[PDB]
Amino acid sequence: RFVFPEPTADVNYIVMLTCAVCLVTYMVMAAILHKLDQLDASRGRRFKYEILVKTGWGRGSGTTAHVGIMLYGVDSRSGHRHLDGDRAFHRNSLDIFRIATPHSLGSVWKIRVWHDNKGLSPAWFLQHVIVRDLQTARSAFFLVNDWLSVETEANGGLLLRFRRLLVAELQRGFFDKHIWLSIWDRPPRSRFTRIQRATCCVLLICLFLGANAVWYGAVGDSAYSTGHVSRLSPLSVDTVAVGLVSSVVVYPVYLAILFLFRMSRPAWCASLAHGLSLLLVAVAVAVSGWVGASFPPGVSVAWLLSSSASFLASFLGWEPLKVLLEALYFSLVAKRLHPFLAKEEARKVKRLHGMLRSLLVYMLFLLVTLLASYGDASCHGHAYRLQSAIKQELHSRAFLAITRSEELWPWMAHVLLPYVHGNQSSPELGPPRLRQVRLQEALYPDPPGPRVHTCSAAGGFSTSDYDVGWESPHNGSGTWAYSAPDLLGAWSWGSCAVYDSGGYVQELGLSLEESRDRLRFLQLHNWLDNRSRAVFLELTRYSPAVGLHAAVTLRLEFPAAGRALAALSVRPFALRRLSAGLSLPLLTSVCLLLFAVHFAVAEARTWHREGRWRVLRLGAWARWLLVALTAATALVRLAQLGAADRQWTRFVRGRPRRFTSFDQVAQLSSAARGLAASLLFLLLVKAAQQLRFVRQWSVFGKTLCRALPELLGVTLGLVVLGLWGALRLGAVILRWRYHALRGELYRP
Amino acid sequence: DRGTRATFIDFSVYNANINLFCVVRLLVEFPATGGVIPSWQFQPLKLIRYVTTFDFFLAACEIIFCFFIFYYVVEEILEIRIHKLHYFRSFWNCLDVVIVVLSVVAIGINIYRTSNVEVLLQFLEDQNTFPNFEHLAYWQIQFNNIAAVTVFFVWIKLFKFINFNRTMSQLSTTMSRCAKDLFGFAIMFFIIFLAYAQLAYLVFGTQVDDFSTFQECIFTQFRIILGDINFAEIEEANRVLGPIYFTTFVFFMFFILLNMFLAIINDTYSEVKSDLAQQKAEM
Amino acid sequence: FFVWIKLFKFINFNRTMSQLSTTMSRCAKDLFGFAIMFFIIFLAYAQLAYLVFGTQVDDFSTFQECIFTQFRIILGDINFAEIEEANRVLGPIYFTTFVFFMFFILLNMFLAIINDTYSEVKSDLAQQKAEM
Amino acid sequence: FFVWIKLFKFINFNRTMSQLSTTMSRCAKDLFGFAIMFFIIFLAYAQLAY
Amino acid sequence: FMFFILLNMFLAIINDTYSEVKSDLAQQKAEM
Amino acid sequence: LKSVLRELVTYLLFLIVLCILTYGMMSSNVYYYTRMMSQLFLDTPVSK
Repeated sequence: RFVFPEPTADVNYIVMLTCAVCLVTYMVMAAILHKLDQLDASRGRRFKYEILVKTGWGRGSGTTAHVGIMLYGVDSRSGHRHLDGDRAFHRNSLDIFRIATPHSLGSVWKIRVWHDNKGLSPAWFLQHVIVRDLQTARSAFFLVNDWLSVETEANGGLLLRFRRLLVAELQRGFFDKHIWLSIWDRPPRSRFTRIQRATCCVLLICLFLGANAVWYGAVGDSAYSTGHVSRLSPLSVDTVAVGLVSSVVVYPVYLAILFLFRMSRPAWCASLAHGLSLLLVAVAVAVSGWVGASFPPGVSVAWLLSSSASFLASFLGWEPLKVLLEALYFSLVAKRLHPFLAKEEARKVKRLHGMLRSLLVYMLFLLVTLLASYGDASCHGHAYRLQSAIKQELHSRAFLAITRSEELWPWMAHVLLPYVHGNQSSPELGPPRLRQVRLQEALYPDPPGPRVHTCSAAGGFSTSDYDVGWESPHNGSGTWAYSAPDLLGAWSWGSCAVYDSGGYVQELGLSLEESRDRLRFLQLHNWLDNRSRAVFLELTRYSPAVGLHAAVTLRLEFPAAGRALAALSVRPFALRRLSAGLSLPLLTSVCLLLFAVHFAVAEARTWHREGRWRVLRLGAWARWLLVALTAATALVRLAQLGAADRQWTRFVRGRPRRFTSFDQVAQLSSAARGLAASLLFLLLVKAAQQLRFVRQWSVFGKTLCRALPELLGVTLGLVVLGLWGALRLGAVILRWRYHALRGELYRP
Repeated sequence: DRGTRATFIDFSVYNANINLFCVVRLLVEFPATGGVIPSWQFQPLKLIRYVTTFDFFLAACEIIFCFFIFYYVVEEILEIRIHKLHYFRSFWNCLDVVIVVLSVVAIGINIYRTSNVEVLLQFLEDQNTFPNFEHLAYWQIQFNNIAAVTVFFVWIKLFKFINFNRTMSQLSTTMSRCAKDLFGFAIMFFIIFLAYAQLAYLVFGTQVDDFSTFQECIFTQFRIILGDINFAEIEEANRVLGPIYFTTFVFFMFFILLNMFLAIINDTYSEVKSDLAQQKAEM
Repeated sequence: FFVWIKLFKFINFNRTMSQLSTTMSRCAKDLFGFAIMFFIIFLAYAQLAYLVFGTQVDDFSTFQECIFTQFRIILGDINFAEIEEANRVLGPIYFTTFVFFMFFILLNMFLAIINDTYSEVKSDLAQQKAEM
Repeated sequence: FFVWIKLFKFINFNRTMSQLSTTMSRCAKDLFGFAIMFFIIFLAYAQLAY
Repeated sequence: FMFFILLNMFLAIINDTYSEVKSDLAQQKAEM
Repeated sequence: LKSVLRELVTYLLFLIVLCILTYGMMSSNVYYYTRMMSQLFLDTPVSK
């Protein structure tokens, strides 16, 4: 069922962005992992208490004695001890255990004795190095004190039955062979190098992405799951199923390289595996990028969900299976029986681990924000061209250049009426309106000429009902009702007064003859002749070729009789509704909320753990800004979706004689991407700030931070005095601090 | 009708007074959202080149240029296997390869565009039909671009041979020693630059025209740095984020992050002069 | 013009004016040395612009016009509306690289040279006069 | 205006990082000595242009 | 001569004054 | 160091007094009277 569609010349941005993030998060992770495993390579050669271990009972011990202790327990693993010293259990001599063994459980079953008799095997009795209490008291003061033999073994609590072999094999490789969370649990003296775990992980990620991409669009004729019935919402029968099917298929290719890194110190294939994996990653990215370009917008979300389910299957039920089967194999086949400066090194390792586990969260957040912003960054050019075409076709300059109030009738006579109705410009989507405001405060003409530019005669607004011409009730309510403003959608931000969605409105007709008849009827019956603050002509538009709307608003307001202040605005937007399912904006608006909650809980935890006086500290303010911005971005988009759905329903209810004023949706849709475009700015700035970790490039940020107070002081002084190219003080102020920090960095 | 998407007009002229053709193309394209976008192109070709003595002189110059490129190819490949290999941390041997490659590409393009001239003879046989010269006018443009870039790089290569005294060696060393620091700071500069560019593109990129595309945002920001464009049109695009973007961009990219280049260059020059002066103070 | 210039010979007896004139005198060899490096790049850029835009922009129609247009760009008197439409590639590349390599890199060497020479001249003059 | 000037003068006598930028007014004997060798050239060029 | 040679002496004078003021003020602070 | 700020009490009191005087001297009846006089006469159409 393999097909060769190539049906479009467009590009899908979701797949490209996902692959780019999944590759950058591997490059940076590999750099950090190399900088970390250098330590393991150079080091491969306090629960344990350094209590008095003076040995005076083991006699007749002339041989090379080696001790191996494994402190098995909750997140603890140990090894042998270096027998280097003056005697170090030499001929007819004893020794004590004193090494750097940080992994050791507490008062739990942590006992394992391995005695190696290199050379001779002299019979002696050395019980143990008893420990009572120094820091954590990992054990007690007791020992079986077995005799000396040829590589004897001893086990204790706080080859035999399977109950010990299986447990030992499981615990040894439970988080060692689980390659996902194995980067943080590399066993010392292992040749798997911790830098080729990150290669297999990214290989699995890109293979999942490639398989899911090739399944969607190419193999879609045997199940017909292509758009029309492939509901992007989780059916739990075709998304997770495809994820599992894609996950199982990759392993026969993944396992052929994972087994090749291990057991390869088997001659030199370790470097060949790297090249093979980097070729597979490249081909898997290329095929996805070429195939997904034909994805309709409604299937990329399904692809993302399927890939996420695929990864989660290879993490909670496929890798534990592999370690369990491998442990059962080793416990059933071959009967294997063998499974002051240091503080600064521990601190460095902890810092590197924190960096490593924060980088992934930052990259996930960056991916979510990028999909929220540029997930639909293909309607931007179309929107710009659509607004430009509407403005040049509607003669904008010929409109707002009018200066007197009766040019409006010729204006609607020659350009507006041919535009609204006719064999051309068919997509209209609703008749126009002429909702005008009154001001109730008819004003005499102002002194002609240069004005004070300040709005004058600011009075009240008329609200009562009137009749044809003006106020003349005969029996009941008037025929020119006020049409009270709607709750949602208003506030055009007038030149000298904020308006709303209320005012006396006309319908402008539906055909040429009736439209012109109505225009004449209202013109010769004193409609726009009185005070007549503003007119507010605004209709709509729709564009089916691209799938975009536009809210058109033409404002003509008269602060003073005689002067015509005109303005216009075309706001293109895409009408996407909340009832459309699980569209991408709904997916990334319920994901940013999770990140906002995570940041809020991880920051409010500090105040109950650090107390007060955290104010005035920049870290306690630049983090509460991120929570507010993320919540605002996630909430404005949801409000826009709800508003669009409500407006569309209200429209379809009464289309032939309704207007429905889609401008509120156009404003909310502008704000939503005005907010999600600033959060990405903060993320990029933080990415720039995180460049300080290179040794020789760490001075720029420090110089800027140190010299910022003086620059602000100088700017404040200049402001108080009330340009810069002549007496350049920024250059010298930065130069002095740069020299000082370079000096303090060079010689020490 | 409404279904048309583009419309082209093509013709050409000769002007026998100076032997120089000129092909003309006029394009108006009607997007699917309405409107018309006109465009034009005038290209003065020359297809009967071998007419005068100066043409023969120029042909001889091209032959000499080809011989020089062959000589440079052999004298650069002599310093690969006979001598040091992977000596690419020099920037003066990573620039000769660029010149040689561009010159070879230019020679190939010229041979291709002058070896397929059958359109002129075909038209000259029957002179009542449309002369199809639209292909030659494309290769002429490509040849012009390649030749211009090659000339620029050949002129840049002159810096290798100006070290005749101390006052020039000092400047060359000052330029060479601050290249790494400048490269280190340029990344941090351009990350924030691109962040501003994308913010402008997403916010204003629909109603301003100057930020209509990403490239336009980049060029507009460069012109802001030059102090060319003013914010008279940004403000009405967005009342709230109009002035904030302009003032904050100017503040943080005109005398805070723009002065670091000056600081680095001044400090490095002072250090280099001090070191070479102290080196002489022991004779 | 030259008669007005020659006045510097006489007001150079004031100590501050003497210091300023000495600063000009002892950095004139470095400024002229760097002027060659500046103008080689300037002429390369000008000739590239002449070859690319030389038939469509009327500011690059001849070589000296390219020179003067670049000098005007340094002050910030560019239009860029017809450079981009003349050539959509090599039109913006030329402009961006020229602006970067002149405003950010090359024009700061003059400032560095003048500042360093002035500082060392003042230090030497003060130290020499302090021996009295 | 006198009160504002007195406040500005007191700001000059405030803590560091703002007094550093007003002690530079001690060496105003050069900023005047430079402006007299900058207007000789300016008038020479103006006369040539005229 | 007015953009490369004469507008930079002004900045040079300002920078030298600032450097001297900072240096002797810091020396005074270090001594007392 | 504290002696310098010991004498700042007089300066602070003088600044507060000056600010209070500026606030209290910028009220109405100073320019409002002039505006009312200009509206009543000396700026108006004498004849209809």
